[PDB]
Order: sequence, then C-alpha cells, then structure tokens
Amino acid sequence: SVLQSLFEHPLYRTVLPDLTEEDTLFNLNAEIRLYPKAESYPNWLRFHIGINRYELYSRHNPVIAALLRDLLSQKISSVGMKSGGTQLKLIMSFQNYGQALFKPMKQTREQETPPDFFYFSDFERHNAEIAAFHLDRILDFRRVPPVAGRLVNMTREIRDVTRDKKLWRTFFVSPANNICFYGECSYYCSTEHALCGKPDQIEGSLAAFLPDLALAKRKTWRNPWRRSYHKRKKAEWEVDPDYCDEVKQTPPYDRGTRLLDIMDMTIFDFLMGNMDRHHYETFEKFGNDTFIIHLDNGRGFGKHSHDEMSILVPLTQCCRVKRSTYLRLQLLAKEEYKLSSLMEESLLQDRLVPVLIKPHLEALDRRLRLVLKVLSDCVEKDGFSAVVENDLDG
Amino acid sequence: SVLQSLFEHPLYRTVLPDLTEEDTLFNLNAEIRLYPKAASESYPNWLRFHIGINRYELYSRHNPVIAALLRDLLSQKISSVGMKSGGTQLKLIMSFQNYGQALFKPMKQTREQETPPDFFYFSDFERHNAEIAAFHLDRILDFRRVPPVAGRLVNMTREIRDVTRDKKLWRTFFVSPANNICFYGECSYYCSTEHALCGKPDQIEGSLAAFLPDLALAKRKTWRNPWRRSYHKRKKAEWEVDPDYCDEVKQTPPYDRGTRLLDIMDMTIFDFLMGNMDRHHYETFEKFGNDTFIIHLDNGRGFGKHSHDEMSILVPLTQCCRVKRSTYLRLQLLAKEEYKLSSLMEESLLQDRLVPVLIKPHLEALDRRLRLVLKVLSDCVEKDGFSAVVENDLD
Amino acid sequence: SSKLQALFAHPLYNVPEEPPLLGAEDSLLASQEALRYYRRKVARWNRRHKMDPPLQLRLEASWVQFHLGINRHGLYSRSSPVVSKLLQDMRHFPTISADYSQDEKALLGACDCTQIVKPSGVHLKLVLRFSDFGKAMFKPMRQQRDEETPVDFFYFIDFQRHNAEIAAFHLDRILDFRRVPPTVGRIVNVTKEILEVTKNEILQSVFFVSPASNVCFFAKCPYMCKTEYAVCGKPHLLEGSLSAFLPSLNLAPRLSVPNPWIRSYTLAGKEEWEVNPLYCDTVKQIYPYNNSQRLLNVIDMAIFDFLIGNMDRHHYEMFTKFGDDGFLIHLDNARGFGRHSHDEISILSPLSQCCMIKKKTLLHLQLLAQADYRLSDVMRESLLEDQLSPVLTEPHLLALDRRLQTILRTVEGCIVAHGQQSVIVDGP
Amino acid sequence: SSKLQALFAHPLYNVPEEPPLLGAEDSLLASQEALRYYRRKVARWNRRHKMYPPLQLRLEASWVQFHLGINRHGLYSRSSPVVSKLLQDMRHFPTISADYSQDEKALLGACDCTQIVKPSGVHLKLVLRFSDFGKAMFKPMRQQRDEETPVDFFYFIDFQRHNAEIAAFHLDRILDFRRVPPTVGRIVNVTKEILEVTKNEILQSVFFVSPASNVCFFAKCPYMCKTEYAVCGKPHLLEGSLSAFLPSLNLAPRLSVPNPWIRSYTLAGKEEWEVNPLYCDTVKQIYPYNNSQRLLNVIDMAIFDFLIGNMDRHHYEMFTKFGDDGFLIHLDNARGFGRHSHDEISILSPLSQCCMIKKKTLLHLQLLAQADYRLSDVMRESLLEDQLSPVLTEPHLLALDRRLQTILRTVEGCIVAHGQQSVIVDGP
Ligand SMILES: Nc1ncnc2c1ncn2[C@@H]1O[C@H](COP(=O)(O)OP(=O)(O)OP(=O)(O)O)[C@@H](O)[C@H]1O
Ligand SMILES: Nc1ncnc2c1ncn2[C@@H]1O[C@H](COP(=O)(O)OP(=O)(O)OP(=O)(O)O)[C@@H](O)[C@H]1O
Repeated sequence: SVLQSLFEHPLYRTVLPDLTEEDTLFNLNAEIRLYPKAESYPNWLRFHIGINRYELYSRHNPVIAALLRDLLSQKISSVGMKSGGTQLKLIMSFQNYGQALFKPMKQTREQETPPDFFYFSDFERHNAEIAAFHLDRILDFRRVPPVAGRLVNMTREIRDVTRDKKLWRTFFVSPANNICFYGECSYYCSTEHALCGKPDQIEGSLAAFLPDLALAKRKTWRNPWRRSYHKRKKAEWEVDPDYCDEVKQTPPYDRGTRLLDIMDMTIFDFLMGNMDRHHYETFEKFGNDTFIIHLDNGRGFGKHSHDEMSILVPLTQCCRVKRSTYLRLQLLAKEEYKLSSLMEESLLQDRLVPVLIKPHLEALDRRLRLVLKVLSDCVEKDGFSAVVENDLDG
Repeated sequence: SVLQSLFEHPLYRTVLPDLTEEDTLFNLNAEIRLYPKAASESYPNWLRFHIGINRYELYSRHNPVIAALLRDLLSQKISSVGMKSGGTQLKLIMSFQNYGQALFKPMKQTREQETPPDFFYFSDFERHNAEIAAFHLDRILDFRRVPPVAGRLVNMTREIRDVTRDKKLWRTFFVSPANNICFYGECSYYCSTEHALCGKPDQIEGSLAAFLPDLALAKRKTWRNPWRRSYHKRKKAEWEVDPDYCDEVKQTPPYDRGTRLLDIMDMTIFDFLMGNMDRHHYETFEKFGNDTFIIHLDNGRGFGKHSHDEMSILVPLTQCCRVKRSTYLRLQLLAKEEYKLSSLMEESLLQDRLVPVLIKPHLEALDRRLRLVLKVLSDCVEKDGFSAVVENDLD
Repeated sequence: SSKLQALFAHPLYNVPEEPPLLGAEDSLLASQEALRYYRRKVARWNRRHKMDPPLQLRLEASWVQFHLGINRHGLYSRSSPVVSKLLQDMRHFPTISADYSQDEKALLGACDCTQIVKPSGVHLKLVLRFSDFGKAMFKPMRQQRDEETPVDFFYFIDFQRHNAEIAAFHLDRILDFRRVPPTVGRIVNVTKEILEVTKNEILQSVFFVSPASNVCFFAKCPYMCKTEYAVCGKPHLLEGSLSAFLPSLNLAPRLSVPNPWIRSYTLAGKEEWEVNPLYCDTVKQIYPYNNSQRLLNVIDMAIFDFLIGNMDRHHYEMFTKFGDDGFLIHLDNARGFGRHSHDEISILSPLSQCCMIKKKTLLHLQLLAQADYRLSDVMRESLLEDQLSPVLTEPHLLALDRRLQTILRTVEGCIVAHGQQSVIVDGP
Repeated sequence: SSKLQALFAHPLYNVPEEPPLLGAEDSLLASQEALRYYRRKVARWNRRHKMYPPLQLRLEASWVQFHLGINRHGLYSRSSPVVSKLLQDMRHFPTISADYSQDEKALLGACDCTQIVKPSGVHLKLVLRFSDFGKAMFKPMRQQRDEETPVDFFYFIDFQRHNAEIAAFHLDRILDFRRVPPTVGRIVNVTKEILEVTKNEILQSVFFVSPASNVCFFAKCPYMCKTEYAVCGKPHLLEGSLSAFLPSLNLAPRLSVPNPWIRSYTLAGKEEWEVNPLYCDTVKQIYPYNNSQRLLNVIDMAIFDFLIGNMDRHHYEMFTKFGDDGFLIHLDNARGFGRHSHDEISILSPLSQCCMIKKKTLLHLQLLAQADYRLSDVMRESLLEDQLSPVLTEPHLLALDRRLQTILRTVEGCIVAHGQQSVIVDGP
C-alpha cells in the first residue's frame, strides 16, 4: 500500500525528456558480439541496453524486477576473486552468461562500527549494498546497479566451482566443525577474519555487473570532498568554509547537472552514513552531462545511534539542490509516506529479510529531517531560485 | 691513477659547511635502542653509515666505512631472507650476521642485452647492473645521494631457499627440465614461471643495496616529480606540451627556494647519463626541511640501452636551464681525456665481485651522454647568459 | 631433379585407399544442407556490418569446396587442386573482419596470474574472414627462426610458433596422413587487415603504438599477468600463419577426446605412462581402444608429434559422423619445431610401449628414409611455395631425418620382441 | 566466613616442604652478586637517561626482595608479605620508562602477512619500569569480561586477555604451586605512563588519536596485516595486567623447553599424542622424562592449564640452576579463561595418558573440591583484592569447580586400571 501509493504520486511519473541515438550507450548488436555463440534476451542484457543518459533503468521496469529474481536463484557457474580492491569481492558467473559482484556477510545485523574506527577501516557489508539499491530506488535516483541477497552454499557454490588457486587454498574447517574461508585481498583477509557458515552457508549480496568497460568506458572522478585517508593529517574542505565557492569554478563543476548530481549523491551518502565516497564514476561516451553511478555502497549502515554530519558538509557549503529531489525529500517526510515504512516494504522482498535491523530503518527518517532542515536553514540565507534550480519545467 | 688523480683534483676537496645538532639525523644513542640486546667505534659498518647521514651528503667523500660497508655486503653471512610487498618488481630483503640489512635486486637480464625498442619506460627491467653502476656514477660526480650497493654471487640453495620462512617465496622454488633451480616469487611484474630466475645450476648473481635507516626515527618525505611521465599509453603528459613548463614550476612553494630545482638538476643529469626514465618520485628526510638533497633510489631502470640516448630525461634541464656551478665545473672536468667518465667508471666498477658490471658500450656511452648534457648547458647559457644559469656555490 | 615431384609420383602415393568411398555417408558435409546454412550466415553477416554490393555466397569458393571435400579418408584429397587454391586464397584474399574466436571469449573474465597452466583460451590468436566469406585461425610470429624454446621452459609455457603451424601442414601432406587443416604463411598489415576490420570493442582496445612508433597488439590476459609481451609490426608489417577453418560445428560436430598419454602439466609429477613401461597393456583393454583401430590412429599422431616435437597434445579431436574408427584431427601444432638439437622420445611412448604400427604408415616412413625421397629434402622443397620461406631453418629440417631413423629403429627394434605378426597391422 | 583465610590456615598450607633448604645453593640468586649487577644497571640507567635526584637502588625494594626470595621450592614464599607489597607496588608506583621488550625487537623486520602463526613476538605487550627500578610485563585489555573466544577460533589466533594473566596468578597462589610470577591489574594513563616515558622512536609512532578523540596504540605488525585492531583508552585510561619480571638472564639463566604435548599450530593435522593413547609410554623412556620427576611437573602444568583452558603451552621455561628436578615456570597465561562454557580435555592429555599425579598436588585438588574450601569461592575472594575486580565473570569461576571434578574423576578413573601404586607418587 505505502509503496503502491508512492509510485502513484505525481512526483514519480515525471518522464525523462526524449532520447536520441547519441543518448543510448551502445548498439546492442555490438554487445552480443562480445559473448560466445551461446526480446528473449536474458534480463542482464535488457538491463544493459536500457542504460541511457539519465536513468540507469526505467522507473517501473519489468526486467529490473526479474533481474533481482535471477540472482536469487540462478545456478552458479564460475566464481573468481577480484584483485586490487579494498576488501574481498568475488565475481560470479551464471548459467545465462551473466555475471555479478559478490560481497559476503562479514558482519551481523545488530552490530555497530566501533567508535574508534576510521572511515577507511569500516567493514563492507552486504546489508548496505542491498539497502542502498532500494534507498536509491525510493528516491527515484536510479543510479545504483541492482543488487539482491542470497543464501549461498560455500561448498557447492563457492569452493567446488572455482579454478582460482589463491581463493581455494584458504578453505579450512574450524574447531566448531564449520567451513571457513578468507581469501587473499588486503583488508580483513586472514584467518582471524575468516567467513564461516553454520555449518556451510554464508549469505551475501550479488551486485549486478555493469557492462564491460570495453564498449562502455567509465570515467572516474575524484571527489572534491574526498577525505585525506590519513590519520592526524586534516583535509582541505575541513578548514575553508567557502570551499564550494572555489569548487564551483572548476571546469566541470560550473556546468551540468554537476554539483547538483553530487548533491543528489551527498544526500544519499548521509542517509546511509557512507563516508567512503572518494570517487564517482560516469560513462565517458556521454560527456559531462550525465548522472553519477553510486557504486561501492558497502560501507553504509554501520552506525544507527550516530549521524555522521561530515558527509553533509558538501551540502552545507554549497547550499543548492535539485527541485525534483527537494519536493521528494519533503514528501518522504510525511507520516502517510515516510522512509521507514517505505524502506521496510521493498526490503521485505528479498531472500535476506531482515536486511536492516529496525534502528537503521528508523534512523533513516532522522537523517532525512536533518537534510531537510539544512535545506531550510540555508534557503533563508540564500533564498529560493538561487538554492533550488527548477528542473521540473516539463 | 685516473681515479687517484680525480679525487686529487681541487674540485673534489670542497668541504661541506659547518654542522649543528639540528643537521644530524638522529642521536646515535637512539638507534642502538631499537635493536635487541645483541650478541669505542667498533659498531658495525651499517651503523657507522647511518649516523653519518647528515643534511648535505649521505656519506663523507673518502669514508673508510663506505668502502668497508661494500665489503661486508660482498661476503657477510646471510641470516634471513624475506620478500618485500607493494613494489614494482621482485626485491628481496637480506639480514646479516651483524644485524645489518640491505635490499637485493637479482640479475633478471644479461649484460649484452638491450631494452627492446617497443618497451615502454614502465615495462623496462630492473637490473642489478644499474643499481651498482648508479652508486659509482653518483660517487664519481661527488653527489653522494645514493645508498651504497655492491654485487654478490649468491647461492640460491643455502643463501635464498633454505634460509627463508616466507611461504610465498619458498613455494615457487622449482627445478627446471635443464636440472637448474629456479624461483620467481610473487610480485606483480615478471613474477611468473615464464620469467623465473635460474642459476647454472644454483648460483644466480645480484646486487645488495644497503638499507636506509628505519623510517621510525628517520621519516622520509616523498615528492612527486613535476616531469613525471604519465605512465599510460596514448595519453600524453603536461611537460610534453608546454615548452615553458619550468616557468610555472618555479613558482610552486618548494621549488622557488633551495637548493631545490638545483637538486633536481643534479638528479636529471644523473638519470640521463644512465637512461633511467623511471624517475617519478624523489624522497627526502623530513626532519631536515626543504633544504636537503634528494635520495636517488630505485636506479635499476638505467643502463638498458647503450645505442640510444633518451633525450626525454633532459627535458627538465632544457626547460629550466640552470645548474649548480659545482656540478658544471665537474661535468666539464669529467669530459677531458685525462679524466673522462669511461676511464673513471671502469676503474671503480673494476672493484666489485661482479666485473664487468657494465659491458663496454655503456661505459663509453657515458662520455657520449655527458657531452650532450655539457652542450645543452652551453646552447642555453648563450640564450640566458651566465650568472642567470649558473648559481655561485663557493663564496 | 625435384625430390618432391618424385614422391607424389611414386606408386605408394597413387594406389587406391581401402575401403573405397560409397559417397553421401562418407562425406561428413551434406551438400544441400551445408550450402543452405552457409547461405544464411552470409545473409546474417551482410546486415550486422551494414548496420559496394553485398556478399555473395559462391559454391566455387575455396573454403566451400574444401568443406564439402572432407571425406572419411581425411581432411583433404591426395594432391588436391582445391587445397592448392585454398592456400593461395588465404595468402592473397583481403580481410573483411577480425574477432577473438571462441575458446577464448567464453572465458568471460578470466585472468588468474597464479594459474601456471592457464587454459588454452588466453593465447594470442584471432579468427579472420576473407572476401570469399571463409575463415582461418591466425597465429602471429612469436619467435625468430634461429630461436629455440630456451632451456628451463616446460612444455606448457613453450611458445606458439607460426612457422610450426605451417610446417606441420606440409609434413601432414608429405606423410599422406591428411589430417591437419591447410595452413599458409602471410605478411599482414595489422592496421589495415586486422584493426580496421574488427568490430570487437575489446580488440580495438589492445592496439597501441610503441615508443619506436610501431603498431602493436597483445593478448589481454597474458599482458596483464606480464607472462608474455606484445607483438609489433615493423611498423605495420607482421607475419603470421592462417589455418583454414574446419566446417561449422552445427554441420559437423566434433568431440575433443583426452589423450591417454597426457602430461602432468605441473612443475613436478609424472603420469602413469611416464613410469610404467607396461602402460599400453592397460590401454589395450579400455574402450574404445579395445577395437585395436583407434589405438593405431593414436600411434600415427604420436609419430607426427615426435617428428615436430609437439609435447603438448593433451586432446585430439574427431568428427562424430565417422565413429570410433574415424581419423584424428591434428589441430593446434604451433608448439612443435622448437628444439632442433633435442629429440623428446617420451612423445614416441605410444609406439614404444604398444609396439604396433599401421602398414601404410610404416611404408611411407621407410620410403622417406631413402635418399631419393628423403624427408628433409621433400620438406625443404614443399616449404618453398610459402611466402614465409624459409619457414624451417636447416637444423630443423635435418632433424626430421634423424627423428625418422629413431621411429624406424623403434619399429624394427620391438619387432624382435613380438614379430611382424603383432607389429604390422595390414588392415584394409 | 571467609573461606580464603580458612584455606591458608589449613594444615596442608602450613606443613614444611621436603626436602628442606640448606641455603646458598637453594637460592637461585646469589645475594652479593645480584646486588652488584643490579647496582651497575642503575648506574648505567642514570647516565643514559641524563643524556636523553638520580635513582637509588635500595635493598628494601619489592622486586629486589622478590628476586632474592626465589628458592628451589618456587618463585615466591607461601603467604609471603613480600608478594603482598610487590603486588601493591606494581599497582601504584609511577612508571619511569617503557620499551618494546625483547622477543620482539629482535624480530628486526619482520611482518609476513602470509604467516598464519606468526611468532610470539608480534603481540601487544610492553615492559614498564617503576620508580623502585623494577620492571613488569604489561598486557593491555583486549576483550570485554562477558566475551568468549568465538567459535571458529583456533588456539593460535586466540586473544590476549589481561584478566587471565591475573587470575592465573591467584590460581597459582591458591593451588600452592607457586610458579607463575605475581600479577596485578592496574588502570594506566597510556599518555602519561607509556607514551611520555618511552625513549623508543617506534613506540612514539604507533600512538594516534581516534575519531572519538581517544589515545590509542597498537602492535606494529598485526595492525599492518589487519589481523588485530588498536587498543584505545577512554580517552587516556586503559586497564592491563602487569606481571612481575623474573631476574636477569645474566644472573639466572633460563631454558625454554618444548612441551612434549605441543599442538600442530596448523589449520589441520594432529600431533602424535592426539591420536595415540599410548603416547606417554614413549615419553616415560625419553630423557629427561626417564627420572619420573620432571614428568610430574609437566602433569601439574597440564592441570593448571586445563583449569584455565590454556591450550597454548608450547614451551615451558626452567631455571638451569635447579636442574632436571627444578620446577616449571608458567609464564604466559594470557590465553586461558576464554571459554567458560567449554572444557578442553585435550589439555589434560598428560594426566589422562600417563596416569600419575603428585601426592601433594592431589591433596590440594581434593581439598579444593569441598564446600568449606571450594575453588570458585576462594578464587572469587582472592580476586577481589585487585583493582580490576571483578577480574573473572561468574561463569568462569564456576567452571573451575566443574573442571576440577574432571581432573579428580580422571585420577580416580585411571586409578582402577593401575591402582594407587602408579597413580600416586608420594615423593618427598
Ligand atoms: N585450423 C584450425 N586450427 C585450430 N583451430 C581450429 C581450426 N579450425 C577450426 N578450429 C576451431 O574450431 C572452432 C570453430 O567453432 P566456431 O565457433 O568458429 O563455429 P563456426 O564454424 O564459426 O560456426 P558458425 O558457422 O555457426 O559461426 C574454433 O573455436 C577453432 O578453435
Ligand atoms: N612475568 C613474565 N611473563 C612473561 N615473560 C617474562 C616475565 N618476566 C620476564 N619475562 C621474559 O624474560 C625476558 C627478560 O630478559 P631481558 O631481555 O629483560 O633481560 P633483563 O632481565 O632485562 O637483563 P638485563 O638486566 O641484562 O637487561 C623477557 O624477554 C621476557 O619476555
């Protein structure tokens, strides 16, 4: 009912402007040329061809719904470990030639990140990845790749279906007669952080794979509010209160769509508490006039009794937002709609519920009202039209 | 005779200015407290080497320890061997019977071989030849910015394989169909079976670069070279399109003072003499400030091509056009037939249990690359004039 | 003069082969069905690239007649004018398309720098298409002529020589085995004939320019693991070996069968045959080697590999239409011809241990030992008709003679232990 | 009331111990020699610290009297007033110096993140010096009180709890084994009492400030490998366990002896004793376990480790002056007291398989099973004298009683198979 009514609002039916062959990503006939000899195409393909300039997927797509179902139950064909990342992330291949990223459980639901942990020491948890997709979907941003949670068997779906010599040599059985593995990444890839089931089921998230970087090159931008990632040493945006007045003079931040896009993202990161947003990818073939893919969301939902205000500093220094999002954020604050009842609704449709313990679902509204207040406390000092840029003209 | 005469020149006896406790690196009594209880100047040579690192030089001109420190690396007993992580290619850490340690870069490639012309600067091999050659080259120019390194014929059975508790390094020790012993390790560049290092049948050869003092009591700043190559195919670099680059880089906070820039000039001349186009970073010593030399580390990418002079290394000099008068007079002196570089370099390189460390074409190319550096200083001092190209150092 | 002409004019290379071919059921490709399938793929190809007149599928094309000419007696005909045209076409016809081929591509990923023997899909090879619509497997030059596989190199890390793929074909033709696909050498303009015709977005990404200003390309996975280098032109010219494509698996399905004499493919460890001289006593009692006709075909393959020094024969492919008695396809021979100073007798283990050889095979071997038609001279001459001549250096050619003696010595050697009863199988 | 006073006022804890001590040769430290050596180290400390009133070495100091009070009968005396002062001094005396200790430091390097069982030198422990010149091994708090070693945790990756080192001392005192060094709990200002007193340049580098504004420090190697975290104060206060320092190895050399019942220290694989119930039949015929007196001391160590659940007893140290019959030092007990719900009977393997226990040891165990002097109550009360009370949670204390029954049941259990002849060794 709650979710039924939200998409029934007149703020969620605003169609994108028309398109053009320049706004498509690639000629579908050229992605079928990268795969072996093998609209009946698999859902991961209908997902890829639908990635246009604005949204990553249509509002109420029938494939995005079914794409989540495939990852839940499709058969695992091959499993491989990724290299070069922060923490352990595995690449899954399926019976339909589709692939996906996989981040395991790593930590429980009722646990909070220790207060003494730096932002670059927090765990990447499947909870955040799955919750981030629904959160982004609820805000009608559609900038996250679909991710679904699955109860995987670490015997037949992990160990016995990998030819990776590194990953397999870490599969040991613990004194509790449980099966464990840790891999060979760099953070928390040792015996003392081994991931174990009881006795052989591990749980995790399957983030759908973005199209191959060969025919869908992705730019990678450095966040101007990127933390220094170094103890003791401070950061630039943490000492100049007018930072945004200098960052709106850079070549790509005095145009767009941009700045506003960061705003749509920095509001997103604050709602989750994800202070690990140091990079935001794009799509290159489009130019400087597209959305930002919200990737690597696993560091959110780590603290429910705490609201990290440092994430909001991009907004408190820039003080401007997209009118589309402002009216939504207000709408998402009314008791008839709101975030908790809307978030536990869609999150209830996953073979992992409860993906978010109740404190996080409730904290979602608390972080929302602080964002809404930061917009109010600032629109009284800069005024409307100079804080909200009309986009809904159409 | 030539080397004897070179140090007998009046251009090689210029002493450093006076010192001060602020110019020392650390108070000796505080490094001896970091090592175990162990089993007046009878301290090992690697320790006498560390306490001598002052603000200006890394070691006195004619030290009796730097000579003896080289001898230790040649013959001291190997205690433990461990593989380093995070580097470009394979580099092993050696520990000795006297608690001293050193870096170790193996042979990897022969002497008469040249870097393939189709290899990028970031695909070139790191060879022990270059590391040892760089030290004498730097010593001969009286720069004294490189850690001492000496070459040693090591036994891969008792000095490598049988004295390491490293599970990664040891599990790659296989015997080849030619009944030779090989190992490759687990780094990132050329660390696979198809680049395995093998002896005939169990001696591998390599270089031992002495270990700089522990970063705990001797923190080292790490600066990014403004002429750092893009390290990316197709994509160009800033200094490769703006011919006035130096006029913008002499306005940055640390390059419009010093000593600096001049330090870079002393270094970019060094890298050109070797052909080392992998100079993307230059470390310092933090506890001193912005008023010290630059440690010339990771020199293994030089001496890869003897029939080629990579002019791109000189671009820092052709765009900045200024040098230290101390080095200018030396570089002129090192081009004279009575002194010169080849005869000076084959002299000192002859004192190593690895000679010939440099095949003869490289030793002779040293004079060829030097005269081009000498000419670039001449072709530019006619367009900017002396006093505005050479900065007075003595008085 | 011309020992090559004397060889094929010998009564041996002219007697009819038994059993004779009734037709229809002895040609793996059905004429009416195959022409329809190739005609659809020409139709399907003409679009994809449209999205000059369109392509025309002519029966007179070389690869078409080659595919329809594959019979139960081998891949091609004895002294076939079709193959002579087929070889000339692959040398001169312009390229219209370039891809990554299967066997790769289906890897999706898949680079494991820890894997010592990564699968045969992470190897530098392309599939080219010519104006007559035919295809050919392209293997580039990876080593000089006077270069050997260096000592300390196991078989699974040995190179992939183009000239071996060529010479393996001529040796197949001289032996009248008629089992490897025709292969020619050709100099390729890698920009105009590979890069400018490829529609694969990945393949365009692996082409760069060297500091020497040469057009180079590489295999994606081996370059990442830094196990191999790139392959550059000078600056555009690069020589390679095109191996004619077998018929489509939709028309003639194939069956990759593992060899009984595989290697360990490890840095240590030996297989059962490497230690037990009685290995074939077990093999002779395992289906489908119990019929004593499949085993003989493996013996020939062993002889052919020992002549070229191809230790890497883990699997041999067969056409399913021809049954257990069908001949074996010797597809990827690019590893042989790497050691001209060494002869690996372990390759000859099937003949050494089973001790039985086909009548026809022995007669062709004995003949090639006589100076009037010695194996080195007829190969040296046959290889001159290729653009890449000389494809084999002198030590390699003479090595064939010495390796031929070793085969003959083993036959007569183990005849003393079993007699001509069980060492010569004069089946029809 | 007070069962603890009743324990030490019992005739068992008052009978003279045999053989009696003649003196001189039964005190491991010679008085005149020890006082001279300790006086020089005080002289050298005053010089070397001045360069970086002076210290006075008084005979009346606690650690001095403790060191000269170590006899052939144990580390300390039965109900010793020295130990009561020694505990109080380590709790209150200010710190004057902090270092990294040996055993580390001598690692030089040495972090191998692949090593699963890295040496016992890469563990967070410091050596503190107090105003009376004495030293003590500091182990910081690494886990809450109500926290267990989680299942799926092998012994070699178990934590390093401070409260276990303390409780292990009181259990040593309650059993009248008198073998572990005295240990007290103390709240430490990690800034004022560690960082501001260390001359070690590395130790100053591992101190940082949390996002919660807490002074934290860490072990250099485990933090790099991300196998463990840092240890923060709130914001400066942190509790740990100080274990009194043994005399200098220049005065009383020690001998690290490997246990006969070591563990594999691997993710799989078992040792010989883990599989062979007749393992001790082999041990009884190996020197120096043939005298049947060293083996008895190992039995006691097994009892003490089983009571606390200390599986990590790979080596036991001995004083070389006391010979093969000398007592064993139970130095590092920081791993015990981690499982209050689990009893690891493999620790009891020496008593299980050898089936022989010392007469004195059995009487103290039997006594500690009676409600008038039960092991949980006398521990609970003895541990109240520590600033870190409660040092053991309620489940841990009650576990001592239950595990005591398992030891007693094991004695009487294997008595039926051997009789009181070979299961009670009433040596003098
Ligand atoms: N001469 C040869 N040398 C090595 N490999 C070969 C040769 N000829 C064919 N092959 C192998 O046979 C396979 C042919 O299968 P392929 O996917 O090309 O089917 P196809 O014939 O293209 O079918 P379709 O007509 O449906 O496209 C290739 O992957 C290739 O590895
Ligand atoms: N209570 C204890 N618990 C654990 N280990 C201890 C304890 N007491 C001493 N040790 C060990 O004993 C060793 C003491 O030797 P150390 O290097 O301190 O010599 P020292 O006694 O200081 O001699 P010197 O007076 O010459 O300095 C340390 O390595 C320490 O690990």
